[PDB]
Amino acid sequence: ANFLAMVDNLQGGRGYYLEMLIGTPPQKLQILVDTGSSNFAVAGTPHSYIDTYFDTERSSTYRSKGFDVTVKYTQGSWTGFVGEDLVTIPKGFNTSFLVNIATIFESENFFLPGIKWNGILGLAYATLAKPSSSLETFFDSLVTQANIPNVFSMQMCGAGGGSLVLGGIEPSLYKGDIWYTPIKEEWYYQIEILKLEIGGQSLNLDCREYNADKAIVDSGTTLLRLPQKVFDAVVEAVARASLIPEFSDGFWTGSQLACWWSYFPKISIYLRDENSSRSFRITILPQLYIQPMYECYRFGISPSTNALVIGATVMEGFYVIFDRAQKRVGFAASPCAEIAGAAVSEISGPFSTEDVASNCVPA
Amino acid sequence: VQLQESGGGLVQPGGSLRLSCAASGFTFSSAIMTWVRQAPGKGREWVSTIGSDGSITTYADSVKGRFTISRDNARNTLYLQMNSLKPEDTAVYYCTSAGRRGPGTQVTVSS
Ligand SMILES: C[C@]1(c2cc(NC(=O)c3cnc(OCF)cn3)ccc2F)N=C(N)SCC12CCS(=O)(=O)CC2
Ligand SMILES: [Cl-]
Repeated sequence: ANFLAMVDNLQGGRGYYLEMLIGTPPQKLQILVDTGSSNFAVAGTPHSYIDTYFDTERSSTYRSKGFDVTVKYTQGSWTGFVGEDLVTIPKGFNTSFLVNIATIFESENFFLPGIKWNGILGLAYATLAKPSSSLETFFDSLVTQANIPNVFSMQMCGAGGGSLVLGGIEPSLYKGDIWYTPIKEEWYYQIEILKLEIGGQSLNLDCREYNADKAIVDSGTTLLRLPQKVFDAVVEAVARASLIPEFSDGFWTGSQLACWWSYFPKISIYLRDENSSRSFRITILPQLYIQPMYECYRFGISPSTNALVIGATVMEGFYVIFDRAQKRVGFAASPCAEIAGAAVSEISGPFSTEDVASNCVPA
Repeated sequence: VQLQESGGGLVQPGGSLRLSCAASGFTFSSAIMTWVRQAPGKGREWVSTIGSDGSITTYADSVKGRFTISRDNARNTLYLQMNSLKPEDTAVYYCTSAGRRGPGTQVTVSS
């Protein structure tokens, strides 16, 4: 593997996608990088709202497993055949790897109009793979077949393309220190949030509220999704801290835009260090969570029915190291996360964890 | 996903072994199977991968022409036929599938 060749290998607020060549001869697809799922799933049939798809009949090396997979959720669905084929990633590798592949033949609201990508690369753990955890994940195939370490890292530069470095850490994608937080459970990239701070003022909440259901790092979620109680506290704190006349109720919930930066507060998320007595904060400036769409803006944070999702809103500010080998998630500030000659994110530490509980994940 | 390797041993240069790996606790007939090797003080090295039906096989350039991967889905067994062995082939050979691995079998080649 060549880590320098993986710099700028993603194309981008509708997702970051990697060019992947599938089958014999190779068919070029554009595949969404998703750290919150574990299946390699692509478009199989000729569907509306997409340019191209993976035709299994054109691949001589394709082999069907003889079974289907179905994923159920509230706002849609997708069904596909499970098979096996050779895959290469041009920007990073120069040899093919045998992987599992789901080919989507029917789906509800999956492929949206005006989206460039036509599949998803699930980079989370075997636990989440469908129909079961025995279906070898793409990254597990890659680690084993490509002789790379069990580590990848991701940088998103949309707010400033991006980079998915498969096998390690590229030193040119960051400056300063990498801070590591432990992976509490290996399914999603679940990490422990200790505190949320708005304009230097902590939310007066139990730290279990941040990890109610789970707190995860997900490149396949657009916004910073917060549980309803945490979301209402953040909105109240941002509204109070903001100098201006109040934002509308519709702005907070995402129904309407705000049209027209020192007037808006910083938002910091404290994460436990590998030493449990210490923590570090990942901080986003207003430029990351008041997102351009008279210039009109949308609120980059949304309410969640279940989990606290550290989505693209936050990941845009940081080079994120998914160190599966050492059971930890690294964070460093992205040099590309810069607008109008000003850094739109910060990282700092250490901070004490003496006031907070030893385990903020409920059990 | 339970895996247990066997068939390794001490051989001469130009020798031969036939590794096996018994599988249980999962649908072996639907699983991609891969042999990996690891020697002390050396990097982890992929040997060969075989698809679930056995028709698609891939090999590392270091073993191409000399080693052959195969499987018996009816018997839940993966194989590696090893020919023309040399001292550089000395390692623990283990089978892996879906992020799990077996403890492996020692292959030693020496004069
Ligand atoms: C596979 C999926 C998914 C994600 C996306 N993402 C984007 O569309 C996007 C867009 N922009 C992003 O960032 C900004 F660039 C980031 N993700 C699409 C389809 C999916 F099926 N992945 C996620 N991490 S959560 C939604 C989910 C899994 C949970 S479930 O099955 O209930 C619904 C599907
Ligand atoms: Cl598999």
